[PDB]
Amino acid sequence: RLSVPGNVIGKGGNAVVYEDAEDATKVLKMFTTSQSNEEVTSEVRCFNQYYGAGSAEKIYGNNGDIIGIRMDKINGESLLNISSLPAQAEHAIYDMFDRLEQKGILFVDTTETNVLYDRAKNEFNPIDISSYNVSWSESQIMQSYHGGKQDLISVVLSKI
Ligand SMILES: Nc1ncnc2c1ncn2[C@@H]1O[C@H](COP(=O)(O)OP(=O)(O)NP(=O)(O)O)[C@@H](O)[C@H]1O
Ligand SMILES: [Mg+2]
Ligand SMILES: [Mg+2]
Ligand SMILES: [Mg+2]
Repeated sequence: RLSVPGNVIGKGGNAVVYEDAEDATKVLKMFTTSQSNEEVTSEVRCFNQYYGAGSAEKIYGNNGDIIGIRMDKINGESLLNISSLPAQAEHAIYDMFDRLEQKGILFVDTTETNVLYDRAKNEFNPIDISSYNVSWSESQIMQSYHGGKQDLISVVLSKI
């Protein structure tokens, strides 16, 4: 088939992520479990909203089914593996939420495996981005968003 995999970077319960062997700035997130079209579309849309146009695009099979996402390789080390951070990292995690929120994103999955720390730049970058939205009452979303944001901040601050 068309997309060419490099090394496996990692995986989760939804996908295996390969380097794109044809573009060193990209990764191929290939779904191992069924995703709804809306799920994938929002994931891609959010990644582009935060990282800019052309940051993410869907990968299709020859039958027109969504089978994955080709997206920017995000720089940095997983917070899951970090056991020490500089005092400046506190300002870095704050800045990340500020940036998301300024793009209209209320980051849902605020787990330590979903952000990377770029130590040279002192930047945290989110990997998989989805947003709370009204379709969840407003008051419930705010509580749930608050909880996640403060949890992730706690993870960071405790390494300082
Ligand atoms: N755009 C990216 N750039 C660099 N690494 C990535 C990128 N996307 C995913 N990864 C890596 O691939 C691993 C797995 O990604 P992913 O499929 O999103 O599973 P997960 O979110 O960590 N676990 P799960 O909650 O079960 O889906 C991550 O831990 C990252 O290391
Ligand atoms: Mg078809
Ligand atoms: Mg740990
Ligand atoms: Mg993920």
